[PDB]
Amino acid sequence: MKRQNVRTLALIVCTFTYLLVGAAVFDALESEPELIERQRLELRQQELRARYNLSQGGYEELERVVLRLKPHKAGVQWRFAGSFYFAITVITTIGYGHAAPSTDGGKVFCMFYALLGIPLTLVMFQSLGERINTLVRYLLHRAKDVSMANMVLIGFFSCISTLCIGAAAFSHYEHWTFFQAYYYCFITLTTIGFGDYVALQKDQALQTQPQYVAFSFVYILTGLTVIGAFLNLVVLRFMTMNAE
Amino acid sequence: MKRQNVRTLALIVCTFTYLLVGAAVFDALESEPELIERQRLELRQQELRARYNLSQGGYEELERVVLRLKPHKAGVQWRFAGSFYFAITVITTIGYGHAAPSTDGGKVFCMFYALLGIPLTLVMFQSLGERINTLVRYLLHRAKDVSMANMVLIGFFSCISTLCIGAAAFSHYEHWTFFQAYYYCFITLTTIGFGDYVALQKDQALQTQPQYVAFSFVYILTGLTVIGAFLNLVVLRFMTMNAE
Ligand SMILES: CC(C)CCC[C@@H](C)[C@H]1CC[C@H]2[C@@H]3CC=C4C[C@@H](OC(=O)CCC(=O)O)CC[C@]4(C)[C@H]3CC[C@]12C
Ligand SMILES: CC(C)CCC[C@@H](C)[C@H]1CC[C@H]2[C@@H]3CC=C4C[C@@H](OC(=O)CCC(=O)O)CC[C@]4(C)[C@H]3CC[C@]12C
Ligand SMILES: CC(C)CCC[C@@H](C)[C@H]1CC[C@H]2[C@@H]3CC=C4C[C@@H](OC(=O)CCC(=O)O)CC[C@]4(C)[C@H]3CC[C@]12C
Ligand SMILES: CC(C)CCC[C@@H](C)[C@H]1CC[C@H]2[C@@H]3CC=C4C[C@@H](OC(=O)CCC(=O)O)CC[C@]4(C)[C@H]3CC[C@]12C
Ligand SMILES: [K+]
Ligand SMILES: [K+]
Ligand SMILES: [K+]
Repeated sequence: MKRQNVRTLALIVCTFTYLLVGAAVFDALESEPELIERQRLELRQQELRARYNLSQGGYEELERVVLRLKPHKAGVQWRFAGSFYFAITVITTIGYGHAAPSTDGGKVFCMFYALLGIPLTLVMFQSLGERINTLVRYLLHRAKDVSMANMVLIGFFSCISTLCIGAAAFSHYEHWTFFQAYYYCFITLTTIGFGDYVALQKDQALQTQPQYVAFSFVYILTGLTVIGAFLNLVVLRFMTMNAE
Repeated sequence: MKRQNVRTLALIVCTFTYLLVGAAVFDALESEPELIERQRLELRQQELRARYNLSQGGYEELERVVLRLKPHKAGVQWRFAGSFYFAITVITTIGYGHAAPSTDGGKVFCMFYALLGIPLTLVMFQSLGERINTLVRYLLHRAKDVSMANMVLIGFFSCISTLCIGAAAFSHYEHWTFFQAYYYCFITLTTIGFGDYVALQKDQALQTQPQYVAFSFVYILTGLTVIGAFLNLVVLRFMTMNAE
């Protein structure tokens, strides 16, 4: 049929238009502040290097050392709590990359672990999302017909709710501002996970605050379920339509 | 029906067993080398600090400067080529996070850009994956019936092929070893994207090698399509089954 091919080319051309707009806007927003801050740091580098009479080779070596110690500033991060947090970020595909396997054996196992883990996790969050959509239909009917205008509204406000209570929690535990914590929540639950903000890294929380570690694992696995129950409603309505 | 609830609880219990096994294996693999390397770097820190008679406060300030210059070692990364690469890593949800929005305005726009972009990209890769699955069915029939034992085999070897030719390309352009380039390919195309290995960062490639930038964008968007056409075959067979 022609319809599927027209829809495919409409989606490809739309996606490349969306990328060219995104690239233009991010460049217009960020490429000047980047140059300003780079000039400022290139100045402060020479200021401190002169202030401590540091040889260029010595600065190069100190840079290499600091850039290798950058992750170990988190304290120990490979331990059972932190290995569970890593496994979460692998199979959910968040992948912050603050912890990443250092040995070749850890890399090979990480590859097989993701290989079997990601399908299984997609099938879990699909099944559980469809269960909670059915529950929402049932309870909304008991409160009365039900229509997409109600289901999508309840899904949308359930997402906005889980973002707000995530930002409220993390801006209290991590002392980020509310906007920073809300950004971290959004970037985690879409599974983008840049890793510029990462929870559990301060104050040895991975071995010191089991209640907060538990909260963060439950929040990640719950918010991903609510987002999955929203994509299950709003996107799988359209994606499988080629099979029609 | 009971079946959907039994399947949901079987998937939840399976996922938590899979996490507890993953956490145990990663801890057993990595938590000793971490402590060894941390001891080695804590030694080398004091060695160089003494070798350059560096005050502890001066070391703290040099550490702060180096840790802020760490990304700007990539040269300019917010420019049109690098903003297109960023937009790719946002809407595909790879999110390496080597570039991440520095201003609050770039963060707000990044949030709305992901919000509209990720559904659209899932629907694109679904539609295009189902088209190439239909093409594989058609051509395999022309080469003759067709069965899942053939379709899944061809999908699997198409994935292994795109990983091998990705590793072969990147281990040549980036001078990573083959295993490192294969790891980077696998971690990109599953969209985990830790960001410990990232392409295009060396030698100002973003403004110096348009042919290699083009290759990398085409490889990312093609390999994601082939992986999408594989999940479309092997997982959407099972995920929607709750709707049965
Ligand atoms: C998560 C919330 C906040 C946003 C959700 C957005 C998506 C549900 C939208 C964004 C872009 C939309 C797509 C944009 C373009 C098209 C092509 C359109 O097909 C045609 O125009 C051709 C039809 C034919 O030839 O038969 C079908 C709907 C579809 C897939 C849309 C389906 C719904 C999408 C994925
Ligand atoms: C969503 C429903 C159906 C289940 C919810 C289960 C959670 C309440 C469980 C699942 C995994 C558990 C975690 C698994 C491992 C750990 C590590 C454990 O030890 C440490 O954090 C100290 C460091 C170390 O032990 O090496 C503390 C409890 C904690 C966070 C657990 C807290 C409770 C969690 C989050
Ligand atoms: C990408 C390649 C290399 C690996 C693909 C793996 C998946 C296709 C597998 C991994 C785990 C599997 C799931 C493991 C357990 C179950 C529960 C099973 O349901 C029951 O056991 C209960 C049935 C009922 O109560 O009716 C249905 C299949 C399912 C979803 C499986 C579907 C197929 C999955 C997702
Ligand atoms: C998959 C099929 C259907 C379409 C394939 C399209 C590609 C061949 C296009 C899409 C976007 C293009 C890129 C968009 C932007 C740029 C930046 C441009 O400029 C630079 O890299 C220099 C830096 C600067 O311009 O600021 C060089 C070409 C390049 C990599 C383009 C190369 C060709 C690309 C990858
Ligand atoms: K990611
Ligand atoms: K990352
Ligand atoms: K992802």
